[PDB]
Amino acid sequence: KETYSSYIYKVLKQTHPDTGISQKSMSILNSFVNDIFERIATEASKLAAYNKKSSAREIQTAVRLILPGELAKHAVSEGTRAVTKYSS
Amino acid sequence: RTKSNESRQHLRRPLKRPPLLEQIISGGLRPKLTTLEKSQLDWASYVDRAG
Amino acid sequence: SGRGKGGKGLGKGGAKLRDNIQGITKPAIRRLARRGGVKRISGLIYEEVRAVLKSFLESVIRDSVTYTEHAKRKTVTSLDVVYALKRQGRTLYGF
Repeated sequence: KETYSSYIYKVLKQTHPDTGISQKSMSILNSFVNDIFERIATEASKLAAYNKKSSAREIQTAVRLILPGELAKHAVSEGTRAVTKYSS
Repeated sequence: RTKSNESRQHLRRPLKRPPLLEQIISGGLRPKLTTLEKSQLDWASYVDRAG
Repeated sequence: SGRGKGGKGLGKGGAKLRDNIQGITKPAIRRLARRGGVKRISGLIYEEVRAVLKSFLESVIRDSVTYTEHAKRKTVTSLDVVYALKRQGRTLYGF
């Protein structure tokens, strides 16, 4: 078993260095992250079945209609900045 | 191996354990009475004697 | 000893409500109503709320039991309820 508590903990720590967490909230965040991941991933799968064929454009477009546009543009922009950082 | 046999015991057996007196009364309260069966004995005797 | 009769033979060994009724109560429904923000209520609500439980709880119960049977698990776990909640359109977080 590999939990995801460490990553959310360090994200909270880099956005709030003196705010604690509760155990129920840990499961809340874990389930939120998991089900959002699954939802967007099956959306990407159906978008791959969308095109008459067997990348990152599919996931960008999938996040582009699943969640409200205001946060969607920030999501795609920061994802692109992340892949540019990871490119080299 | 060529000893003088074993003549020291004289068949010692002091109690340990009495056959029935130990079970019925040693000491009081019918050891491990669990009164249900003591009541069984009492009720059976009473009903037999009273007919 | 042999002659006569008496009780000294121990025994051979023989053998020697599951209907259940619905719960809930009027004060509980009143507290739930006060949570929902109602100033005054009539005297016919409680029967209808009980009907809502009798129409909502049992359906998800059947779906949950058929799911855990489909999982070949001869027990019910809290995680099984989450599948039913997801397919019912009302998902719950935390379990």
